[PDB]
Amino acid sequence: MRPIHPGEILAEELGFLDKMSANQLAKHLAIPTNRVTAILNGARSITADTALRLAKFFGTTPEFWLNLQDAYDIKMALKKSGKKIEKEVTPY
Amino acid sequence: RPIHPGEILAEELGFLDKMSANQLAKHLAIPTNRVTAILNGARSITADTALRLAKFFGTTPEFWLNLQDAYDIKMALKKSGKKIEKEVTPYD
Amino acid sequence: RPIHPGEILAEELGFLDKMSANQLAKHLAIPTNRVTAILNGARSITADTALRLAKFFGTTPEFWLNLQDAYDIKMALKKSGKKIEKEVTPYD
Amino acid sequence: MRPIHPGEILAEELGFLDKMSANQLAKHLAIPTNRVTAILNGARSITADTALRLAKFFGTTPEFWLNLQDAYDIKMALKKSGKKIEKEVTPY
Repeated sequence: MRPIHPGEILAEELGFLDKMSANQLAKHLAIPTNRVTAILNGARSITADTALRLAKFFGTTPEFWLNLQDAYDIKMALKKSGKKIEKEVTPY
Repeated sequence: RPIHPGEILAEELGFLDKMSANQLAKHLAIPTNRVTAILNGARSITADTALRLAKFFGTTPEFWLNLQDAYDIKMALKKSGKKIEKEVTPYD
Repeated sequence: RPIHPGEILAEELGFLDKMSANQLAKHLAIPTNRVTAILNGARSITADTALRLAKFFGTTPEFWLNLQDAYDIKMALKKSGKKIEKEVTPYD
Repeated sequence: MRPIHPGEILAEELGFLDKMSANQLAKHLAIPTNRVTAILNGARSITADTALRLAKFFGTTPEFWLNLQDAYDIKMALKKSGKKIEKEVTPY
């Protein structure tokens, strides 16, 4: 399957919560609206700090959010270098 | 206890006829400086690195990224844990 | 720094929807008491356990036994390191 | 390949070193002759303490000797429970 940026999933969640805006979330998380918008647009990653804030707000684990980022990063890395890694890296 | 993934990598390397960072860097096809930085816990493991470690050590890429996440979370908690607990309003 | 393999196992478990020792014990088909002891660093990982972890986590069994060995070596050095250095004559 | 008990390899090494006896090695390592004999006969395992002593005497790493034990343990575990583990353990 295609890479799913965490911002995609975050957007879906916001929508379910009475169509919560980027500004609303930013205030709830106490972070710049720019940071939320960037994540929603897939222009920035979820850091550990953001994961902790999201976890506290949504009542999830921070691991959940970082694993979403990992999944996306892995798929992006596979698209960019997957084949080259198969040819380069010695299977021990 | 915050364990950097580089610490685990170092332990595993010790069982491969005491493999050096330079030798591992060759197997993974990445700069020696990147491997050394990771071993010293001065640099994080990216998805690209995780994929190469997975191929080399016969693991999943998630196994390594998970260790990085766990470390990142503990460092973030140490730095901003109390701040986040105070600033963030649980949606509930 | 002596890292018990149970510490690494615990970190990895945190990313599987916060899996409990009992749940993992079911997946590995071993007693919960054995998993708990390992997590608490009160019991060593045997080859049998290493094989089940390898299957479950998608790693090699050596990956886990290596971590156990590294821990065992450091504990042995702490306990008898100076004694061994004094008592043992290098063949050379 | 069949399981190779470390004692088998130890025996071969002793033979090369002017047909060194169990007693001779035991004195060199400062351990009971019984312990050496038991290892040679495949009746006892190489512990971390023994690995450290062997490493100092033969000029190897302790990891080398423990990895020999691991290899043997894994193959023995596969013979005893390999099939059952394949049927029991959930591949995650």
